Amino acid sequence: RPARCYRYQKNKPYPKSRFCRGVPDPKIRYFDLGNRRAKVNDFPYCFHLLSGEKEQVSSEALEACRIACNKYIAKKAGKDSFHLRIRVHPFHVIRINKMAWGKPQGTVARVSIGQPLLSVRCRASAKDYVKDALRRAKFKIPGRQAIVESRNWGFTEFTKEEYEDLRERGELQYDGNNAHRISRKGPLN
Amino acid sequence: NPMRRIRIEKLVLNICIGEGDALTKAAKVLQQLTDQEPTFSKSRLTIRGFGIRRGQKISTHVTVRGEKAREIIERGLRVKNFELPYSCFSTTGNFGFGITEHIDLGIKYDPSMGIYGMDFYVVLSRPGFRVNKRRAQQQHVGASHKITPDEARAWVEREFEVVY
Amino acid sequence: NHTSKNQNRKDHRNGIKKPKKSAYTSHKGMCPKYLRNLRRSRANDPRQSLR
Amino acid sequence: GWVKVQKTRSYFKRFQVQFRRRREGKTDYQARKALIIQDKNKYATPRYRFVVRRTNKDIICQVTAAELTKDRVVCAAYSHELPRYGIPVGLTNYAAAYATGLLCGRRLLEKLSVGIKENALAQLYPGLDKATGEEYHPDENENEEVHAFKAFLDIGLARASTGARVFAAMKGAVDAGLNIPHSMKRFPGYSKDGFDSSALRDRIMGKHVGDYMAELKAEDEETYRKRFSKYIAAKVEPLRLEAMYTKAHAAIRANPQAVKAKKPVRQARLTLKERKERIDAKKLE
Amino acid sequence: SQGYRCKTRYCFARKFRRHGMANLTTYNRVYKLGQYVNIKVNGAYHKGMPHRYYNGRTGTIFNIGPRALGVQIQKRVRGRIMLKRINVRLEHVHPSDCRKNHLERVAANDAARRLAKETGQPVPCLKRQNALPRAAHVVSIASAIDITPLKYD
RNA sequence: UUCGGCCAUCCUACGGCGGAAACUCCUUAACUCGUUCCGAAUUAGGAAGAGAAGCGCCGUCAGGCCCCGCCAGUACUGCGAUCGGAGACGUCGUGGGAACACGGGGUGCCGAACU
RNA sequence: GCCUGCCCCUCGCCCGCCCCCCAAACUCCGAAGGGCCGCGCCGCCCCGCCGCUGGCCUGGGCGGGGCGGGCGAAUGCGGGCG
RNA sequence: CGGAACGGCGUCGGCCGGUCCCGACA
RNA sequence: GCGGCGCGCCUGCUACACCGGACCGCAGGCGUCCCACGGCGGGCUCAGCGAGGACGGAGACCUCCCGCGGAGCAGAAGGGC
Repeated sequence: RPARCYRYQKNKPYPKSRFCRGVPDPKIRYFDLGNRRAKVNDFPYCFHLLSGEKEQVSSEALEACRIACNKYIAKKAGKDSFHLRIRVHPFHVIRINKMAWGKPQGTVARVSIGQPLLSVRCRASAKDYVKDALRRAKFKIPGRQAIVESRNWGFTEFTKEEYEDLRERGELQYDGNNAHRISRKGPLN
Repeated sequence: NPMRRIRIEKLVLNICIGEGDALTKAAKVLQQLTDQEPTFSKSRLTIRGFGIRRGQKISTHVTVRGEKAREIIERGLRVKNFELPYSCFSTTGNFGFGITEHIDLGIKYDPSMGIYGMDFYVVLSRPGFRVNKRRAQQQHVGASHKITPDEARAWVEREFEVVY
Repeated sequence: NHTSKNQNRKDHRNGIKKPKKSAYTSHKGMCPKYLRNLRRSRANDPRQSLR
Repeated sequence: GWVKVQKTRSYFKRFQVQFRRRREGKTDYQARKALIIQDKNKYATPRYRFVVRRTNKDIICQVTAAELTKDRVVCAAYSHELPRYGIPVGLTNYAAAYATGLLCGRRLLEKLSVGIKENALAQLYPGLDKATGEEYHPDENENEEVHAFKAFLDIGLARASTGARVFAAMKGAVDAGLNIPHSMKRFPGYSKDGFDSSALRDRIMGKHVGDYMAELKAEDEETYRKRFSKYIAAKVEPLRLEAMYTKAHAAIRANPQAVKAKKPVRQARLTLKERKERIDAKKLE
Repeated sequence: SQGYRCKTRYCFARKFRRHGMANLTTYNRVYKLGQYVNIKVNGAYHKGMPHRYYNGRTGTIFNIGPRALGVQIQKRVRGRIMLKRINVRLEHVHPSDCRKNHLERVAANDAARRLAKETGQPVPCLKRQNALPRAAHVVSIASAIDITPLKYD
């Protein structure tokens, strides 16, 4: 059945629960891709694919968009130079009245306008190729999606300038692939 | 402080037989050793492997307190050769050992009875341990007052000269 | 199978009528003991319309 | 090894503290509600509870009206005050409890009477003068016009058992004319269809301790000196305990009115700046 | 289905950390006939429970009875307001304020008239006023701050 | 201290500090009563000990809980629009206005009786 | 590394701290919006009645005087009942 | 000229960076 | 027509925060069971972690600890304790 049909919101969030027994598994199963175990300082530049429309992206689109992005930046640089995060998860079940209540078939992620849909954490070498891979993803997803570069360091919430001052003092605490402040609360010991 | 001196609150001997003739005859052995009538404990579940059906009395126990506790604990510890593992001390301060047979206590074996082990558990207390037992103003015992596993080994080595 | 369109219009055409004044001071559902005493007190006072 | 923390931030966030006096362990709110409950048609007229509380060294009987934000104690008699009346020792025993209760009944009826100071009150309900335990119910034997002051026993977390000291005080205020509802089944001397009025008066007079004191002296004088040290020092002879309490019962009746007979350092709590420095001292390490 | 406690999951449910028995003021509050009471159901107490409709409904006491109060509530059915007389146990009834502003105002209204009899002859207007226009003021614009719409991010 | 009111600014965890009185722990089973067994509880009878606890205080970059900010005129939304847009969405009036985070600061108080 | 070993190296495993995203049948919170009710005949002093209430001389109801008063948001507008 | 994702070196208007009298090898 | 049965009733939802609101709209029940599984008073603490105890192991049973109820309350669900 076409995404020219289930694109719009016509059913209230329908999760996979005791109310949705025997649900079809999503086509997208891998949401963290690339070097997921890479450290925060390794990848300073971050990029995003946003949504220009509030719609429902299917798991087929989210998965086709994922194969497209990875293959390109990994053939252009390496599978060790970027971290690709699918920032939308297909948690809404879509119904079809097979031949009046529809049987459970397919899963749609109800994206919002102005919502991250795909993020890349990249090193200096792949800054040139990331906006290209995200462009390839745009064709796979429905709507007027729109690329952007985040003026923040990494997947962290610190701005590139903000990261420098905290890192220089040591206030910035290294927390795996992300980073948080040292905290002035809790037992001193 | 004389109010920080450890003592034996109680000794609970369990004979988990798992047969009714056997269960009752183990009640007699507990009865002779402690002089107080034991109570029976019922099965909480049915397990076919252990040959147990729910609602059936599976074990007998007597809570022996006082000098009678000290006497039975000493007789039992002697069966162990006054040797008690270092692990058997609990984080709460209590410790326990298990004996096999009853003749090793010294209760004569009679063909009228059977042969059965006792699981001796000893609970240690300090004056002031009734604050978490009183109906009125039940309050938890302060952490300092509470007996520590190491400070319990210290008390038991001094008392029955047991070695870990 | 069901509609409430025009029900409210009909209700307020000459409506939202107050519930009289008799109902407010009625003795239905009052305690029998209070009522018996109220009858005894008014009956034995000079206010009572006894023969 | 690595275990879950049962007391997480969540446990604390969802925890509902019990009522302070339940958390303290001092009050049961099931009993309290039922004692305090009056029919709404009785309005604000006070319902009075005869609260009897027993400490390690004292028995306090208190008559307590319940108000909206407070409890008003109309009259209280403490067993600490009974050597004024000639009981110099055993101030928590069964006989003391009966007399502390007798003090409560006489004191309350007299405080109410000094309000009439004229026709009928504490005199209309004189109370049993001798202390035979003989099923006295002052509430409905006679009454009419003025009625016996009514209070309901609040035993508290005390266990109501045959021979409990809580009942002793109740028989005591019932013997000073306070009407307290009873059945004479939890007071010594009751079996099936009969009540022996001697066994109740034996405990109310001290016979149980007298027999023990004499038996301890004869069997083992060493224990008698250790167990009954204060009684021996106060020169209380066992076969004279009944008269001592009998004259205390008379004395409490004659003069119920009660005579009206420091600060720890509490180191001052630090102001915020002092703590703001104390952390800095710990921080500088 | 429309049983007595249908659609009551969130209204007859205790408040987050207000579960359990109730303050004993509920059973020691003295109510008088003609008093305004607010009906707020308690989930823990089941005997004497008003229907969901009654929750949030103010009413007057018509009967003070043993154990329960009788409350007259004006329920609108269709084009008619009907007086409904419900007997509620003490757990679900709360002394209503409702007339707390009036009872205070009527008293303070007496105060100016008492002061007229005493010193302070002029009487203040005791009619309530609805705001009225702001009136004339002089404002110092010396520390004026020039605010400006700004660029988009 | 006993009884309460409202029921965490009162709870939880650990660390101190304190008791003349009070409270407690405590100390005994002749009696009473009491323990699926056990004076553990509980009932009774005490006074030889004790602050070790409970309790009263004080802590603790404590957790929680409370309060004021900020978040943020944000998110949402009542009313009007021959407003935009192909739509699903969004503006423009003209009125309402959260929340999580985050920052600071707090950590029970009352009313009777008695001492 | 070794007859083998827990002598161990890594994973699954538990436990903590983070993080991406959620819920019509989840809620610590919580709007807009709506609902119910109030917005006048107040005090003060006595006096009467009651098989009702109660330790009382207490209440509580219903009356009856007298006394210090007084009509207490806006805007519109005569309302009720067969 | 109902209309979409996407194209336009059609034409006007913007936003943000790079070089250019160190002429945008002579 | 077949097929069902939102033909009488009940719970959470859709349902739009008073009330009210629909569909052969969504996930389920009911037609019974019980002289105790009822009333009432007492006493008690629950499921469990964590540590500890002859046979005993993953699960037999006996102890302490902290246990906001994470158990139970006949049978649906949601409240309640």
